[PDB]
Amino acid sequence: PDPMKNTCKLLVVADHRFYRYMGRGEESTTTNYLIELIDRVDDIYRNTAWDNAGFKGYGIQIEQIRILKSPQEVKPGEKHYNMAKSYPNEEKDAWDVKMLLEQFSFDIAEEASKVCLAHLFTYQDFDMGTLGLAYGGSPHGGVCPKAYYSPVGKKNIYLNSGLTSTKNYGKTILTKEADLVTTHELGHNFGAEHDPDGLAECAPNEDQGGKYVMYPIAVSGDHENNKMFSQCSKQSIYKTIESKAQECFQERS
Ligand SMILES: CC(C)C[C@H](CC(=O)NO)C(=O)N[C@H](C(=O)N[C@@H](C)C(=O)NCCN)C(C)(C)C
Ligand SMILES: [Ca+2]
Ligand SMILES: [Zn+2]
Repeated sequence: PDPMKNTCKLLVVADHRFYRYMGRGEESTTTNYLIELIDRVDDIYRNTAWDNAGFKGYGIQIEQIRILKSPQEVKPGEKHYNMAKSYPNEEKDAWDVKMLLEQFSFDIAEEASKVCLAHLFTYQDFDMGTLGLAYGGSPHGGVCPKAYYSPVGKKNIYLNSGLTSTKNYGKTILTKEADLVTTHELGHNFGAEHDPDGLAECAPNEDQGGKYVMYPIAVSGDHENNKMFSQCSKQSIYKTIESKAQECFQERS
C-alpha cells in the first residue's frame, strides 16, 4: 500500500432534514454525529485485509462537511436535493431514493469532481424500509469521480456518490444501525456487490456469525459478521482499490 495514497477523502453533506432532526438545529451536534460515524466506519475499512494478508490500511476521512441549515428555495418546476418538498411525490415524507441520489450528484457535481467521494446524510423515510443507496458495485461509479453526461441535466455529473438516511419507519435508527448503512453504501462505492445466498461463505447462518455488511437485507448489527466485509466483498474491492488509490486517494491525516 502507498501511505501517501491510502485514504479516500470525503465531502460529507448534511441536508436541512438531517440538521433539524439529527443535529437538533445545531452545527456542533450535526458535525459531531458525522465525525464519529465516519471514524467508526473508518475502523472497519482500515482493519479489513482486502487479500487476507498484509493488504490492509485503506480507509476514509472527512475533508469537508457542508451543513445546509435551511431548505433550498426553488422556482416552480425546478428541483434540488435540499429543497423542502419530496420528489416526485410532495405528499410523501421522502424522495424516491434513486431520483434523490441522481439529483444530489447533479447538484454537487462541481464539488464532487474534487474529492474521492461525496456522501449525503439525510433524514427522510424512504418507502418500504430503504436506508441508503450508492453508485458502484451494481450488477458504474464509486470511488474517484467518473463523469456521466446527463442528457436530461445537460452537463456532466460524477458517479462518486452515495447517501444514508438515519430515519426509517418513523423513527431515528440506532447509531449501530447507521454505521452499518454508511458502511454498506461506501462498500458499493469501493466496488462490492450484494452478498448472495448461494455462496454460504459470503452469507452465513445466524449460528455461524450471521450475515456480512454487503447483505441486501439490513444486518441488525448484533451478530459477529454484521460489521465485517465478506470474502466476496473483499475480492471485488481488491480489484478496485490499488488502481483507484493511485487515481484519487490521499495520505491519512
Ligand atoms: C443498509 C441496507 C442493507 C441498505 C439496503 C439498500 C441497499 O442495498 N443499498 O445499497 C436496504 O435499505 N435494505 C432494506 C432493508 O433491509 N430494510 C430493513 C430495515 C427492513 O425494512 N426490514 C424489514 C422488512 N421490510 C430493504 C430494501 C431490503 C427493505
Ligand atoms: Ca424508510
Ligand atoms: Zn446495497
